[PDB]
Amino acid sequence: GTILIDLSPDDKEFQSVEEEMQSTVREHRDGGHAGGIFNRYNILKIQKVCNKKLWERYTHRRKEVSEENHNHANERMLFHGSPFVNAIIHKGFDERHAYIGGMFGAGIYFAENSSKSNQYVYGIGGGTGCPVHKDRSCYICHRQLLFCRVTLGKSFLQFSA
Amino acid sequence: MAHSPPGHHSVTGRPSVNGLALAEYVIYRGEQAYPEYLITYQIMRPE
Ligand SMILES: O=c1[nH]c(-c2ccc(C(F)(F)F)cc2)nc2ccccc12
Ligand SMILES: [Zn+2]
Repeated sequence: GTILIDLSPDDKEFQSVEEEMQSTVREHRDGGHAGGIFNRYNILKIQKVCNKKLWERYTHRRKEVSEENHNHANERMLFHGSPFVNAIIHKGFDERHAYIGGMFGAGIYFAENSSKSNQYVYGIGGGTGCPVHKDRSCYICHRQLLFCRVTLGKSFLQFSA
Repeated sequence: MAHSPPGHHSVTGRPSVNGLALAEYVIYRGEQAYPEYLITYQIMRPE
């Protein structure tokens, strides 16, 4: 039941999503090893993901969290990069999209820096890079990220390197 | 999937070394996220 609606670059929604993508690039301590060497992106397309069933599943859970946290869902918009973006948009997030080895345990990870999610597009640590050229810094091949609505509720603060 | 720390719904990974890094977040229930935009892009070679 998923449909994808193209946003026009003239659309204010296209523009605000593009700006969050571009403005949250940073340099990475691997010197580009995982995600490539770049300061900015060439945005090719932004599509709205529309699935009624997946939306209702999110809003149901959002209300539960909110009622457990003085009516505060603590909702954010955050980036997710994954080799499984096509399965996610059709079936939703589930245990198969977890980072089993992540530093905060087996869960589904999101980033405020778009450039941090970019490091996972081709797998953990960038895998072997693009399928076509085996290049983690490929400037040719098309990449995809998700910009997601995430319910944090009461969040455990982990100070960390 | 693991569980959230008791009495919590997510984990916030606060950067404590790299002063320029923003936060990363973890959730342990798939129903706590909706993939709202699909962005297709290329990274650009710096000049
Ligand atoms: O966007 C992210 N994706 C992933 C991520 C990690 C692993 C996998 C999978 F194991 F390939 F399913 C898929 C996505 N990890 C992150 C860690 C920190 C901040 C952001 C991310
Ligand atoms: Zn390539």
